[PDB]
Formats: sequence, structure tokens, C-alpha cells
Amino acid sequence: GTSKLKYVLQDARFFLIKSNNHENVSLAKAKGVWSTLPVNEKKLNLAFRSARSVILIFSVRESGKFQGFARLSSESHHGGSPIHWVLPAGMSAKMLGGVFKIDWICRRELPFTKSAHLTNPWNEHKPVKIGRDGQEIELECGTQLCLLFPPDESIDLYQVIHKM
Ligand SMILES: CNc1nc(Cl)nc2[nH]cnc12
Repeated sequence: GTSKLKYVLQDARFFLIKSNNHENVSLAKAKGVWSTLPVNEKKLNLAFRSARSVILIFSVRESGKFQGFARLSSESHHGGSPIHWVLPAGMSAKMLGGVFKIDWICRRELPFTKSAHLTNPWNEHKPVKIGRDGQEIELECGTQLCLLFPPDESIDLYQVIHKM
């Protein structure tokens, strides 16, 4: 069912995450962590304090799909065991130094062809698939986007609800 999912998404904020490679999204699914560039790190830290839930919606660039979505469970933190991100050109380990803990809500894919009816008011009402890493997605668009994903029956949202 979808009731606990809707409860988690109630009054949530949503951010598009654009990863350069599949490797880091796979690492994030395995370890429950994400790192972004400093401009987006600051925005996500502000949002984490401001809302009941901050949702990251992941898309690997050129994949034509979203790969899932997750909820921040922490602000970014440094000094952990370095996460072995595969680095794009021009991107360094120091830039990805801040580590967010995340709880996955859906690890299933959604093709862009299935979200073509959803536009994001915070990006000039372009299709929600369009946006830079870190682009915020307005509440209604983001809620409907998350509800389009196939159900992930491996996930139990009971523990996530109690973190809100
Ligand atoms: C682990 N974080 C990231 N990894 C990659 Cl491959 N690309 C990005 N663009 C913004 N953040 C990232």
C-alpha cells in the first residue's frame, strides 16, 4: 500500500540529484550515504532543519531514468572513513567530503517516459526530469513523482516515520 509513503511525503521537500555515474548511486544504496558539491550541501543542510522530510530523487546522467529516492536522516558530516566514490573529471574527493546519512524509500527505477506529464514550477515548468544536480522540486510535483515509482516491497517505512 501507499499510506505510510504518503505520510512520509507529507510537507516534505524534494531535491533532484544528478549523479555522473551508476557506481556512486549503487554505493549510496548499499551504504545509506550521499555526498554532493558544496553549493548543494549547504542547501540540503538548510532544508534538513526546515522540513519534516527531505527527499532526494536520484537520476544517473544519460540513463533516461530515475534510480530511486531516499530521505535525509542527518545533516552532512566530515571525518568519517572516506567513502570510495568514483570521481568524475574535475570532481575531487575534497569536494564530496560532506556525507549525508539517508534512508532509502524506493530503490526501483522509473523511466523518464513515465514522468512526462509532471512539470516543476521551480524550474520554469520544464519536465521534472530536467534540472541541475540539487534542483528543488515543488511539493505537489515531487509528491506525484515519488508516487509514480513502482512499490519497493523490501522497504518498511515504520522506522522512517519515527525519525520525523
Ligand atoms: C557521490 N556524489 C556524486 N557523484 C557523482 Cl558520480 N556525480 C555527482 N554530481 C553531484 N554529486 C555527485
